[PDB]
Amino acid sequence: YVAPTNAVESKLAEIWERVLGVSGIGILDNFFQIGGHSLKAMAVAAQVHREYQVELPLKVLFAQPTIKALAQYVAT
Repeated sequence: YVAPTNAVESKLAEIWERVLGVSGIGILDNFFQIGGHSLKAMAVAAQVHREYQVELPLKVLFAQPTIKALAQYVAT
């Protein structure tokens, strides 16, 4: 992961490492690649709700639980 593909993933990238407690993370990763519970990725979806007023529910975080799929759920 030397860079995201859109600032949408740029934000979900920061949130991802913060709420998930990681440092870097890739793009189409998997919120359950090495964490615990789902309250974390959800926190990320909340990062999408504050950063944007986009509808990103938990079921959407489950249908597309990653940075590219999330930033894409928002970014597009």
